[PDB]
Amino acid sequence: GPNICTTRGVSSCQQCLAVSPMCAWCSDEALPLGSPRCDLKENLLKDNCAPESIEFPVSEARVLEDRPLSDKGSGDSSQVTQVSPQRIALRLRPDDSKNFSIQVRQVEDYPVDIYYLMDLSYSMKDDLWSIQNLGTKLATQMRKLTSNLRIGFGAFVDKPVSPYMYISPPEALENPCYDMKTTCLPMFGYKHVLTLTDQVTRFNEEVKKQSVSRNRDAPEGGFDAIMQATVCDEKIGWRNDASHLLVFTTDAKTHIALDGRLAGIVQPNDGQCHVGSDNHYSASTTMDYPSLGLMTEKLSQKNINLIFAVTENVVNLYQNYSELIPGTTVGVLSMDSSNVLQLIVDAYGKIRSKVELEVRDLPEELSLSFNATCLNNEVIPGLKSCMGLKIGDTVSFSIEAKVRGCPQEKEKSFTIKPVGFKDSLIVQVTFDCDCACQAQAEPNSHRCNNGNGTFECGVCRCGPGWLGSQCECSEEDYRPSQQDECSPREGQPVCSQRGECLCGQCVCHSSDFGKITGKYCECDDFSCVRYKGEMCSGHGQCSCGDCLCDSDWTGYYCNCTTRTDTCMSSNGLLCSGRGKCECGSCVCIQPGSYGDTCEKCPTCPDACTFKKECVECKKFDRGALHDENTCNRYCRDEIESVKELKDTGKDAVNCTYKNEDDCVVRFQYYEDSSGKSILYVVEEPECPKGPDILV
Amino acid sequence: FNLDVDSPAEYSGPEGSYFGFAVDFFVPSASSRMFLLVGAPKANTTQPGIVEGGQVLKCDWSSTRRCQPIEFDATGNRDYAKDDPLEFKSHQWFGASVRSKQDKILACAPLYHWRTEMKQEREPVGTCFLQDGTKTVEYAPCRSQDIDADGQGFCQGGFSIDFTKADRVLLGGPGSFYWQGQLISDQVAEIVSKYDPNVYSIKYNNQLATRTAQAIFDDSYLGYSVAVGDFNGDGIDDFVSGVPRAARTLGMVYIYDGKNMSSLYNFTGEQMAAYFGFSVAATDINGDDYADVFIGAPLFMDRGSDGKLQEVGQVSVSLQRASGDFQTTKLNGFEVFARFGSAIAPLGDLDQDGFNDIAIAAPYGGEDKKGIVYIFNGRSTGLNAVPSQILEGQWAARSMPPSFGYSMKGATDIDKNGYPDLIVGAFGVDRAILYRARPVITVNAGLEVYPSILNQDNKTCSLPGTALKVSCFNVRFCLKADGKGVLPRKLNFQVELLLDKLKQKGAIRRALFLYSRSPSHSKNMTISRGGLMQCEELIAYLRDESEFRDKLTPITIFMEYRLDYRTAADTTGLQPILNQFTPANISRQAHILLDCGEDNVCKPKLEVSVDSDQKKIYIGDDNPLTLIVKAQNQGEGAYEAELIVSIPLQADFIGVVRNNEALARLSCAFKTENQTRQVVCDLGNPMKAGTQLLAGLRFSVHQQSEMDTSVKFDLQIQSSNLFDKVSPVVSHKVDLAVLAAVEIRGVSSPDHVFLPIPNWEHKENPETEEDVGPVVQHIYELRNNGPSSFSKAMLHLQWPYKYNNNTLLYILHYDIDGPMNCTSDMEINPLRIKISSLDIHTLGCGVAQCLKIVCQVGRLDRGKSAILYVKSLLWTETFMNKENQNHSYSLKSSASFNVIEFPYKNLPIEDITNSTLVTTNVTWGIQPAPMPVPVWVI
Ligand SMILES: *[C@@H]1O[C@H](CO)[C@@H](O[C@@H]2O[C@H](CO)[C@@H](O[C@@H]3O[C@H](CO[C@H]4O[C@H](CO)[C@@H](O[C@H]5O[C@H](CO)[C@@H](O)[C@H](O)[C@@H]5O)[C@H](O)[C@@H]4O)[C@@H](O)[C@H](O[C@H]4O[C@H](CO)[C@@H](O)[C@H](O)[C@@H]4O)[C@@H]3O)[C@H](O)[C@H]2NC(C)=O)[C@H](O)[C@H]1NC(C)=O
Ligand SMILES: *[C@@H]1O[C@H](CO)[C@@H](O[C@@H]2O[C@H](CO)[C@@H](O[C@@H]3O[C@H](CO[C@H]4O[C@H](CO)[C@@H](O)[C@H](O)[C@@H]4O)[C@@H](O)[C@H](O[C@H]4O[C@H](CO)[C@@H](O)[C@H](O)[C@@H]4O)[C@@H]3O)[C@H](O)[C@H]2NC(C)=O)[C@H](O)[C@H]1NC(C)=O
Ligand SMILES: *[C@@H]1O[C@H](CO)[C@@H](O[C@@H]2O[C@H](CO)[C@@H](O[C@@H]3O[C@H](CO)[C@@H](O)[C@H](O)[C@@H]3O)[C@H](O)[C@H]2NC(C)=O)[C@H](O)[C@H]1NC(C)=O
Ligand SMILES: *[C@@H]1O[C@H](CO)[C@@H](O[C@@H]2O[C@H](CO)[C@@H](O[C@@H]3O[C@H](CO)[C@@H](O)[C@H](O)[C@@H]3O)[C@H](O)[C@H]2NC(C)=O)[C@H](O)[C@H]1NC(C)=O
Ligand SMILES: *[C@@H]1O[C@H](CO)[C@@H](O[C@@H]2O[C@H](CO)[C@@H](O)[C@H](O)[C@H]2NC(C)=O)[C@H](O)[C@H]1NC(C)=O
Ligand SMILES: *[C@@H]1O[C@H](CO)[C@@H](O[C@@H]2O[C@H](CO)[C@@H](O)[C@H](O)[C@H]2NC(C)=O)[C@H](O)[C@H]1NC(C)=O
Ligand SMILES: *[C@@H]1O[C@H](CO)[C@@H](O[C@@H]2O[C@H](CO)[C@@H](O)[C@H](O)[C@H]2NC(C)=O)[C@H](O)[C@H]1NC(C)=O
Ligand SMILES: *[C@@H]1O[C@H](CO)[C@@H](O[C@@H]2O[C@H](CO)[C@@H](O)[C@H](O)[C@H]2NC(C)=O)[C@H](O)[C@H]1NC(C)=O
Ligand SMILES: *[C@@H]1O[C@H](CO)[C@@H](O[C@@H]2O[C@H](CO)[C@@H](O)[C@H](O)[C@H]2NC(C)=O)[C@H](O)[C@H]1NC(C)=O
Ligand SMILES: *[C@@H]1O[C@H](CO)[C@@H](O)[C@H](O)[C@H]1NC(C)=O
Ligand SMILES: *[C@@H]1O[C@H](CO)[C@@H](O)[C@H](O)[C@H]1NC(C)=O
Ligand SMILES: *[C@@H]1O[C@H](CO)[C@@H](O)[C@H](O)[C@H]1NC(C)=O
Ligand SMILES: *[C@@H]1O[C@H](CO)[C@@H](O)[C@H](O)[C@H]1NC(C)=O
Ligand SMILES: [Ca+2]
Ligand SMILES: [Ca+2]
Ligand SMILES: [Ca+2]
Ligand SMILES: [Ca+2]
Ligand SMILES: [Ca+2]
Ligand SMILES: [Ca+2]
Repeated sequence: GPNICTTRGVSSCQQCLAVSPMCAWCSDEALPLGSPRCDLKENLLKDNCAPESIEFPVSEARVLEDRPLSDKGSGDSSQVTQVSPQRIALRLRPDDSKNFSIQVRQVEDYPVDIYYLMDLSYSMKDDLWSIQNLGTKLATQMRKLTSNLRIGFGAFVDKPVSPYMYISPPEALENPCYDMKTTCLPMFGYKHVLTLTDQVTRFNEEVKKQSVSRNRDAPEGGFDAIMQATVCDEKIGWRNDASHLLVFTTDAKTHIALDGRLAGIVQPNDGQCHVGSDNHYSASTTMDYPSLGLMTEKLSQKNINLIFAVTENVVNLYQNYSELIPGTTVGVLSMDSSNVLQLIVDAYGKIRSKVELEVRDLPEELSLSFNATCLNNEVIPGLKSCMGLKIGDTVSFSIEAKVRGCPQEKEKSFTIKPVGFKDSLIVQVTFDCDCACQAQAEPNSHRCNNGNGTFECGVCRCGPGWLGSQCECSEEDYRPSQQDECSPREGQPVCSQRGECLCGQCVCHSSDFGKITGKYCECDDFSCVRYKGEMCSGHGQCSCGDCLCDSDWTGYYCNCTTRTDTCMSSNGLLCSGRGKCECGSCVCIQPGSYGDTCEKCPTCPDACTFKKECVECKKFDRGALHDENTCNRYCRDEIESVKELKDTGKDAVNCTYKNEDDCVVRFQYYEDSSGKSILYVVEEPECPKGPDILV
Repeated sequence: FNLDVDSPAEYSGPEGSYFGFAVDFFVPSASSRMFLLVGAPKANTTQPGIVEGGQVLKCDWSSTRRCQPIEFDATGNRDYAKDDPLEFKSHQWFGASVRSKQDKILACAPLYHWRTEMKQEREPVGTCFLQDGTKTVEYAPCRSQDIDADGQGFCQGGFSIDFTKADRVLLGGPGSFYWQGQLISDQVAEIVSKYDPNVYSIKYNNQLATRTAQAIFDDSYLGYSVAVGDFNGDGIDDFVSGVPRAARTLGMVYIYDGKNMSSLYNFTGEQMAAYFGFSVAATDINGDDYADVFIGAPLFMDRGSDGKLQEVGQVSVSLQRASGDFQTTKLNGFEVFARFGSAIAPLGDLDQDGFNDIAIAAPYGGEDKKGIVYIFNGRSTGLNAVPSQILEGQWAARSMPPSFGYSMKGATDIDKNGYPDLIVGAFGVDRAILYRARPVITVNAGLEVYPSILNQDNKTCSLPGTALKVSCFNVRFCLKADGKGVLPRKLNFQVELLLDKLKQKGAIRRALFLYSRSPSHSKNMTISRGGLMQCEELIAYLRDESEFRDKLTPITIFMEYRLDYRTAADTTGLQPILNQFTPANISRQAHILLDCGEDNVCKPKLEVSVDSDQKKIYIGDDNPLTLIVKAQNQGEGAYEAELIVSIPLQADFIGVVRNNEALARLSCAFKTENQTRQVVCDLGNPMKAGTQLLAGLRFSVHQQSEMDTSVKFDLQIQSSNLFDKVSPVVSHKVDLAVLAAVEIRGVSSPDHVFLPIPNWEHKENPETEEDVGPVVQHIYELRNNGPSSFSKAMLHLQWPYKYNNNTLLYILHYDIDGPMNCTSDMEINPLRIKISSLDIHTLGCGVAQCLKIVCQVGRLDRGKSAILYVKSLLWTETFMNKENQNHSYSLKSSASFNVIEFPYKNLPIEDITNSTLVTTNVTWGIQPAPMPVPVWVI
């Protein structure tokens, strides 16, 4: 019987396809002006119309390339692979979807580039001194986490121009520091010193050649340096298959975009590279500082991990900036850079603990949905990101690509990849919403019966003011007949009121501030649900009173966002790991918790109860976390094992519990150990005492 | 929306001069003519030995787009001594900033450098020059004996400037006092008056200036941007200034008093690095005589649809209120990296609607990043956030971006017509463009068909060609047009009429005009002035019954109209515009006479009725409410019948229900044609006799406030019949209810204490927490989840203080969070134990000595809570039972509450009561193994 395809998609082949993925068409008058067009597929097939005629195109997602994921990183010969399918061909029909997956891996022994970009303001002279030892010292540590490593060097001290630099009050001051019994080199801006070599020894050599300059103004021009170190990838020499660390070390405030106007530098940062043969940033004195947005898109495009190695006095500052430049890390630097080694090492593990996908060149009318599988086989939906990982781990993501209608006659390609990774899934999209017989269709007057109309795919539409199964009655004065199976049941309604039943069909006379389609004047283009003012909350198109939502919108009203960042907290975890994200808002779970991200829970049990099951987990091989096999992931606090606790006058928290052996375990907890948390356990739990009188 | 973009006036300076970097109008009182002033800060001049001193150009509008430099200073550098310049003019960016008021014009070189008179320096103090006819004075406030970065050495005075009503200059010096920045203001009379060329550091008498501050405030750049306007009630223009690096690059906007340099208000940005303060503007956007503040933060990153940061720029819009509290809203750019908040230029009343307007520039936007200017119209509400026009940059880059919109000036009707015009500067291509506003006109179109219902039998008038008669009717259109400003009196309109609009689409043409015998007809009409509603009539006939078959559909008469463009313009081709919110067509409709009884007049009988699906609407949040409506016609056919459910616009309309075949799915739309508040649903054009309809209309009512006891909907059916054309009006109450799911819950942070208590021993008279026992926290939380709020409540804690005469849990201190006071019936911490640095089994207040804490809770709203943090120490002495060893004790406190008051004092309420108990179990764990008859020892 008449179902969806029948009521809507009986106007033509494209209309039939455009209705739904369920629909199919006939060819070459298989049932000559019989009755049923489109309907479904089995039904149409059941009505003889069968052979080279079905016209039922299925959607597809053929994998074109899927090399296996690698085991080693430095082990090449075979090109290193961290994303399991690399290219995948998608064919979608109109208003249709197909799903697929992508396995991302944090590969063991992956090579690493480390470019050291340092402030050389006078304050950094004692820093520079202790850095000479670095390099070979850094090489021996990285030896552990990686095999094939290479490092480089660059330095910055703001634009050499008339506000920041010592203009030239005397000429002698062009070589500054005359003011205070000493000597320092002139202001330079950005100076690339060492291209990324694997000859670690020469790092120590070049750093010893360096010397500091001086700046009148407190803030400095690091962002020129960060930008140029990022985009002059030929000069700096970043490899393709390797992790990129841009260690940015400063002890000062920083100039930002639009500051340059004071200097009379009114030209915006172009994003291009401008470090020539002299290895100096030649745009320095003519181009303005880059904006955070521009810094973000170039760091992302060249897969560079900006590490903020800043001093305590100015750490809050760069933490806030870091937070506006997602993916960036920040650590506390010493007054003399003693602790750089560990900051770099700590930063590396930071940025290889996480894996978030990216999407580039996504066709406008296409929309994607992500589920994340990152712990065991637990699938957390609406998530494209995963954290808490460690080198060797492989996560997985499930993707659903859905098209809305029938886009341009052109095969479009786009890319899904992890942030900072070389590897990527490339998705070739072809929109399959035209029938094979479309082109083989000549209307030109005749051929569609003894008249003048238009012809194609086993049926014909007659020209302006005619229609009819074959070709009859131009404009009423003839209508008086037919009647038509017009309204289902034939209870008298003509064509949903707004329309007149002619020639075995309807003439929807209305054109009421919009479109009006459907063979019984079924569908309104406008009469749709309202959230407040606009149609689909102003986030969707409408057809037969049904909202088709824009990308990143869901629900019947198209008012439910698919964003998760609003559910995120500075914690890192989603909804404070205490709730689920629904339309970019956390619905809090049973702990009696509240707040925008479920961060508040004054009536929650104390940390002790959550740490013990991880002590029992880690140190006793038992508990809930052990049974779910979530020990190794859900807690990377350093559990040490003391023989005694201490009234140390520090952040101590004595937790005691009776274990299943019936012994009283006691452990103190210690956070803010430089932004990280360790956990001490008394190695001698208190137990019952059986007869021990020398026996 | 009325800026002529076809033929704007185009001006250009020499290449590389940054011609257009600063723009303004020159409106001298000595002349009937007006000019425009373009700053060209990199322009070379004839000044001896000075490269790129920059200049300012006076440009003729009176045809001839040629520009002439204003000769401010034709001299090169002065000399401290021989072969030892006192100053450096080359590269001074003179013309980087340009403002004029009447005959006076101020221009500044914010990169002008100055050797000190103490040491050999090169300090960018900045200078300005004030001209008036031939008289020219130099105004260089920052060039004083305060001579380094700690002083005004790097001041760059003239970076931004402004004249006040009255006559007084505001000047921005963003480098003063270690780049804290500075505002300085001076009387124009004073500058000219006290000018002395033999003195480089002139001291003006009534100078107002911001002073140096603490070093945290360094590198803030006060005076980066500047604007003037009255904010401290009445009197004089006060000083507004952007401070872009303020508050850790959050940026700020300071406002100082005009009378003295006293602080009035500050604004602060939400996002660091976004340059909140780059640009500022003051102008009364809502026509209430109160200046309103606009703040550009052009590098702002809003959040995309994906959730990702994206640099689009943002403009803040703060509406001033007679109170003092500004009423602020935000306005985001439309393209990534097109710097939306770069320039905010008040236009005055661009369209003369009665409210001021404003132009906001995204100077690196548009396809081929040529630059865009968005223009936004003001309204009583505030600024209309949907821009009414987009001025597109025209010139492509030579190298540097053209930066069209980087500077702008409006508010000056440079030609005759009573509409302000606009200068846009494009310095990257050394151009400036004047856009001039077009005249706006309001038309009032009339349409009527005198015989509304057409009787096919009534064939009065005869058809011209033939010798027979037809059932004809009269159609009459009419136009009244008028508009403010200079515009012609003779207005030409091309009117077009169409019979049976919703039918010509493929189907038969049921009505035609008498003389043409066509459904379409044109008419070159020529109305004038304003008021004279000029008319023109036409008689249209109806076809013979003998076969247009449709007799139920209405015959919609459609009228549209268009202005003629060039026959309307002035001498230099300034064509007038129609009012953007005025439709250029109107619809009326006739219905063929069908049924209506022997008397030929259709008399309907319309009835409407509803019922309460859900009887309650709980106060304090949004609430879903659907009401079923029964509209029936028991009389004759009602033409254009439609239900008018007037809803209390504390409620919104979602839609008709399509979740039930028992209800009809009507065609509905919400509207408010001044004061009205209604959804209008179609009940059929001819709603035939006896046609009863059933429909569901779902809503959501927000009503959070304590207004009326109920909420009222009025509904009635209405039609276009001459008689009995409406139903009676029918009200429908809905009862507002109170509901406040209030809950109490508690916890004991150490829920247990194992009694092998480490490093403990008895102290005769103890001090410290260590000497008494471990800390036991008991947090108690009362939270109102429920939609409705409560205004008062009582909280009662019962605390197990002592068992027998032994002190169990000893309370050191309790804390409170939220609207709540508390009182303990016993002195807490009697023993003065201070340190902080932050029935055998169950022992409750039944069997134990009770310490009570009463608390008086204030108003808790939906999703809010009061919290009692009770910090106590366990009195170990006791549990070392000197009676004999031990036993497991469960120390239980309990807290109950009672809600006593609600803010909805005129509505059914009810006291809410509940309680919780939190427990701290003290046990040993480590306890004796088997042994027969011995005893214990200490
Ligand atoms: C809009 O926002 C802006 C800024 O965001 C606000 O502007 C600030 O307002 C503050 C409060 O009025 C101002 O601070 C005051 O400064 C004066 C004068 O400072 C001078 O003298 C100081 C010594 O007296 C000297 O600094 C020394 O002392 C400092 C102590 O703060 C030390 O930190 C420093 O190392 C120095 O040794 C300065 O250099 C100046 O020469 C002070 O008198 C004020 O003190 C007040 O408060 C203290 C509290 O401890 C009290 O004892 C005093 O009796 C006195 O009442 C205060 O510090 C600040 O200067 C100002 N900044 C700018 C740039 O304008 C603005 O108020 C705000 N307005 C609105 C509408 O919101
Ligand atoms: C106002 O009027 C002044 C004239 O006094 C103009 O100033 C000079 O303009 C020129 C051109 O813009 C400046 O440029 C000079 O070009 C040299 C490099 O270009 C050559 O090499 C490139 C290859 O890279 C070729 O493509 C090209 O054909 C050239 O052959 C520089 O090496 C020159 O350096 C000299 O100037 C600097 C300025 O700081 C000084 O250190 C020395 O004098 C040095 O010899 C030079 O830069 C030239 O600098 C300008 N002179 C100055 C600074 O006064 C302005 O352009 C003009 N502006 C306007 C708005 O009209
Ligand atoms: C998109 O819009 C729809 C409606 O236009 C929103 O759904 C509405 O949500 C309200 C408020 O929760 C629902 O009312 C009631 O909520 C209480 C919660 O205390 C619940 O217990 C009741 O059962 C009832 O649902 C209401 O049902 C619903 N409106 C209707 C009639 O559909 C939706 O929230 C919007 N999406 C978002 C989150 O933006
Ligand atoms: C701290 O000690 C107290 C005191 O014993 C514990 O309270 C007891 O909690 C248990 C488990 O929650 C309750 O058991 C239940 O008892 C009811 C009888 O009303 C029975 O129907 C259930 O099947 C169940 O056995 C018990 O009510 C309660 N004590 C009594 C006798 O009232 C508390 O749980 C302890 N907390 C810790 C740290 O475990
Ligand atoms: C992620 O998980 C959900 C499973 O809930 C997948 O699809 C949803 O499944 C059920 C019904 O089939 C409902 O919860 C939703 O209506 C479904 N979502 C839709 C409309 O697709 C979802 O597709 C999974 N994501 C991927 C890409 O695998
Ligand atoms: C500068 O002028 C303003 C008003 O124009 C003064 O503000 C008032 O000052 C008096 C005297 O201290 C106070 O009683 C008022 O309460 C102030 N008005 C306000 C802020 O409400 C200000 O004191 C003057 N300051 C200087 C530097 O003279
Ligand atoms: C019969 O129809 C004619 C039109 O064909 C009607 O005559 C017009 O009536 C309107 C008012 O209803 C007048 O304004 C027109 O001027 C009339 N036209 C003329 C002069 O013919 C008429 O009303 C109908 N029958 C009667 C007698 O009322
Ligand atoms: C007659 O004017 C109407 C408006 O009264 C026009 O219809 C649409 O109106 C919407 C706003 O309600 C505009 O956004 C559209 O531009 C209009 N659509 C069309 C078809 O242009 C309409 O322009 C006029 N009708 C015709 C076709 O002459
Ligand atoms: C007080 O709050 C309690 C919540 O503990 C409510 O009781 C709940 O509902 C039933 C019936 O009262 C109880 O049997 C359950 O134990 C409660 N559910 C739980 C455990 O969450 C009760 O409605 C309230 N009583 C008063 C006095 O208002
Ligand atoms: C899509 O859903 C899941 C992906 O997680 C997969 O199991 C299933 O095979 C896919 N189904 C289709 C439509 O092929
Ligand atoms: C930076 O640190 C965090 C992140 O935004 C927050 O506490 C605060 O906004 C910032 N602190 C400063 C520098 O004010
Ligand atoms: C259409 O067909 C008719 C036959 O009745 C013929 O007269 C006419 O010329 C044809 N029109 C075209 C397509 O040229
Ligand atoms: C309409 O008027 C114009 C004169 O402005 C004329 O050129 C044109 O011929 C007229 N059109 C008609 C309806 O004849
Ligand atoms: Ca140092
Ligand atoms: Ca004032
Ligand atoms: Ca106002
Ligand atoms: Ca206006
Ligand atoms: Ca004008
Ligand atoms: Ca009648």
